[PDB]
Amino acid sequence: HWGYGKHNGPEHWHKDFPIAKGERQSPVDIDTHTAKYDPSLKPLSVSYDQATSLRILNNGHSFQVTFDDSQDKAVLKGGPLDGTYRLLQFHFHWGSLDGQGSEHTVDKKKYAAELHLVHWNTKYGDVGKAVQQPDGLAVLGIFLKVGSAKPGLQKVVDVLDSIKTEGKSADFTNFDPRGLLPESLDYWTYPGSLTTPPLAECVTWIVLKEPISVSSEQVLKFRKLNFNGEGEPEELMVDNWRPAQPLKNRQIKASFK
Ligand SMILES: C[C@]12CCc3c(ccc4cc(OS(N)(=O)=O)ccc34)[C@H]1CC[C@@H]2OS(N)(=O)=O
Ligand SMILES: [Zn+2]
Repeated sequence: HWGYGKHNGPEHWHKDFPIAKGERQSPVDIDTHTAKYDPSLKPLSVSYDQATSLRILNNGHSFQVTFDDSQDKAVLKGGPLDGTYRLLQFHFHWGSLDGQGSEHTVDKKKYAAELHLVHWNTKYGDVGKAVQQPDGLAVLGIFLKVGSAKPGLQKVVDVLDSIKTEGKSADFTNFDPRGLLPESLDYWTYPGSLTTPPLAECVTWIVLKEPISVSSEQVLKFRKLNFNGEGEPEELMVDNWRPAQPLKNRQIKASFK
């Protein structure tokens, strides 16, 4: 199956998932000089005070923290969105070196990692239905640069030892995702897709302008995770990012001048 290697990586995905060559694939390069300021865009509304994290999991291509989405506890609204979107999970993409790792780029600049907070539109009732809809998901994308440590990230970093290999999971309660947000909520937005298979074109992307800083010691801990399952040959989980895709007939809008 698919992965990020030489023989099963992103350039191969179209063979099993033909939508990989589709009209609204993600990620994309954000050209800051051709993005259009849109004054009709609302501020983002992020209501994460009641979030309930459940588990942390190595799924073989990333690690993810899952949330209880059986009620409107942690929701995203406003911005370009109509309706209420519930937080399902967050995960990261990162590189083998500090100069790469993000999926989106800004004027071709790559960041060391990218945080994705995945939300789904409650009018479709469950996330499985939402992924079949052009406005089913909203993913909030946050860039990571290497510099000062991010204290709100350390609890994630400290548990990664216990989910080193594919399929391992651990309890991960009482994590507050508000500790991961930058100071500003200025954003770009464009209609896009999931960046791993099934690559469905169901995502409103909201990409924040302001990156968060994390320390070299925090990101090095990401790079010690494993693609393989326990007892298999050891392949470090690095460079789990899809390269930028053609923008085609799409405009990127900015919430800020
Ligand atoms: C498990 C699923 C398929 C994949 C998937 C899902 C959710 C969020 C995802 C985020 C991803 O990453 S990203 N960079 O934000 O786009 C990549 C894949 C994602 C669910 C949605 C229901 C599918 O399950 S299913 N087909 O109904 O059985
Ligand atoms: Zn992602």
